[PDB]
Parts: sequence; structure tokens; C-alpha cells
Amino acid sequence: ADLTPKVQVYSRFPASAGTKNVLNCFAAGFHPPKISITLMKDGVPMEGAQYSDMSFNDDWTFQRLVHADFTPSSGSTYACKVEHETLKEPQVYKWDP
Amino acid sequence: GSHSLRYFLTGMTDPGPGMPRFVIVGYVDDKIFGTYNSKSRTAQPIVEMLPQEDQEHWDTQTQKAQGGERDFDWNLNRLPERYNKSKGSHTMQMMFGCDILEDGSIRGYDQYAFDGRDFLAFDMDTMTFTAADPVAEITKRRWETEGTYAERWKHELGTVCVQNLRRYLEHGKAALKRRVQPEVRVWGKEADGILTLSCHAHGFYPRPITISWMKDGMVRDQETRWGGIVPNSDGTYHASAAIDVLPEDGDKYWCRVEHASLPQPGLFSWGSLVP
Ligand SMILES: CCCCCCCCCCCCCC(=O)NCC(=O)O
Ligand SMILES: [Cl-]
Repeated sequence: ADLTPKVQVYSRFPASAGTKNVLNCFAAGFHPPKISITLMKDGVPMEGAQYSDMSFNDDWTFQRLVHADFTPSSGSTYACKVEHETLKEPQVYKWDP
Repeated sequence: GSHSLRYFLTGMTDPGPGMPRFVIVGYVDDKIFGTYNSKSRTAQPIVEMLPQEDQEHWDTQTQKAQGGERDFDWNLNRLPERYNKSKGSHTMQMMFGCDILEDGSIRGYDQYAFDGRDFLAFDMDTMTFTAADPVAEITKRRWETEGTYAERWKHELGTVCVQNLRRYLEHGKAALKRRVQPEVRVWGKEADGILTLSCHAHGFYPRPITISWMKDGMVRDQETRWGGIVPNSDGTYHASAAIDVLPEDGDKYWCRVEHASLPQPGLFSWGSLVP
């Protein structure tokens, strides 16, 4: 019953090297609504990322989707960095493609 | 059939740098149909679902959302003093809408929360209220004695919401009736003599889906972990299920996926290819 973000990282399509895709970072179940969500490639924030309008689920906890069009490259590491006042330090969620 | 219209309103004293302090997201049947925010100050349709909307309807939505924004701004300034918890950031939320059930009957919803906790709710079937704490109780008692709120929201939920739902179902039918079949990937990762199998369904619509793990024809629901249904940005959805198994049994487990787009369930296994 903690208000920390529960985070999932996934692509719109099952990934294949060189094929256009969308990378998603979905955070949910958190409170307060202020939250930092950054999609990263090799530790560099990804260009073109967009964030959904703030919304919430039935128990009033908040959720937010961050997504970026991208072409996955082999050898790179994609991840989502999340910061929230319920967390003592940032948490990093790797994409397992 | 059965259909739902829902509005999710949020006001924040501390939204984050550059973020709007007030936001509304509207849903028809698990599909976002329009939004409002205090930066743009405009209610706008999602044009991929509603591509031919008249201006007057959305000016009316904008006028109502602007009134909501002002009310949320007042509450965020005033409720903290009434709770004697002035410091810190604060939030106000409301969810309301309507269902048209399979038999044609109507159901209304109207609930509020402050700082993420139940505040008050309104029952449009009986035109009564309930409140979760003494601050909300004072508001509730004033509203019910005056009688204006209940008449307004019975009409809002039971007439306007229903009419708008029927409108959006008709105007957005092309997007709503569409079925997108999921693409499924099965993956296995072994560690410490345990093989974790995972099954991910990518990009399906509509939202309802089931994922199960099966062995010897028998479902293994007690051993399965589900990640939950989560959205893609194009209006489709994603879902997952995982199970821990002995490495020597990896190729005996099958992930079963049921979805409206699949006349019979899909069945996928680790170590096999699907041409
Ligand atoms: C999809 C975006 C367009 C949405 C249009 C609908 C907006 C409805 C806003 C209701 C505002 C309700 C405040 C309230 O209940 N205040 C209580 C009070 O102060 O008396
Ligand atoms: Cl939602």
C-alpha cells in the first residue's frame, strides 16, 4: 500500500533491429502526481519523447505514459529513469526487448 | 451493446515544471476521445477517433472544462485550510460519467477525492450523496439541503452524458469497431536453476484479453504472475504473464492468448517458431 511508481518498459511492436518502433515507459499507482520519467538510449535522453495527459485509476492513484518513436539498434541499451518523492534515489528500468 | 463514458479530472498545486495544473481526460469504452488542460485552455477531440467534429460541440466542452478548472483552483486553495494541513502539495480529483447497459438502462458515476483520498460521491439513481470525512460532510449537507447540485448532476449524468456517449459512439464508430490482433512473443531467462517464461501480447484492440500458461493441457493460474494491461500511444494495449518452471520443462509450457480479434486462442511456446 505504498504510493511509489510501478513501472513497465515495452515497445509497441516486438522489436527487430533496424525496424521502426515506439518505446514506452508506463508508470502507475503513484501519488503525488508530480513525477519525472525519462526514456534514455545509452544514458542519453531520447529525442522526440512525448507524455500522456495526467490521468488516474479507480483507487485514485496516478498514471502516465511516456513514449518515443525510435529505431532500435543492437548493442545499445534503452532504459527509463524515474524520479518521484516516494523514492530515495532515481530508479532505472531497462528495456528487455 | 454496453458502453461507457468517463471523465478523469485532476488539479494539482505542484504538477511539475512546465506541466499544467489542471487536466481532463475523457474516455469512451477504453479509448481516449478528448482532452483539456489549463495550458491550452481548450477541450479538443482526439481526431484519429473523431475526425469530423463540429466546433460548437467542443466550444461547449471547453466552457464546461474552464468552469471545472476554476472550481478545482478554489478547492485547492481552500480545502487545505479546512483540514488544518496547509503545508505540502495538494491534489483534487473527480471521476464522473455514465454507462448505457446492454438492456439500454443507464448508470451514472460522480465521485471526488482530495489528496488522493475519497471525499464525496453522488448517486444519480436516488439523488443522494455520501461523504468520507467531516470536512466533506459539511459540503455534502449544504449541497443536499440546497437541492441545486442534485438536480444539475442528475441531468448532467442521466441526460447530457448519455446523449454525448451516443454521439461519440456514432461519430467514432470506425475507430471503435476496429479489431487489432496482438503480436505475441514468448521469452525465457534461466537463473539459479529456475527458468522464468514470459509471454507478452503486443498491440491489441479492444482492451479485454486473457493470457494463461498451460502444461499437459492444464492451466497453471496459481503459479502465474500477470503484468497487467497497459497502453500504447496509438490506442492499442499491451499485456504480459510470467511463470517459473524447471529448465528441463521449458518446451512443455504453452502461453494461451484469447482476444476478440482471434477466432480461436493463440498458443505459443518457448523454443518454437511460428511461420
Ligand atoms: C474531454 C474534455 C472535455 C471535458 C468537458 C466536461 C467538463 C466537466 C467539468 C465538471 C466540473 C465539476 C466541478 C465541480 O463539481 N465543483 C463543485 C463545486 O465547487 O460546486
Ligand atoms: Cl484511466
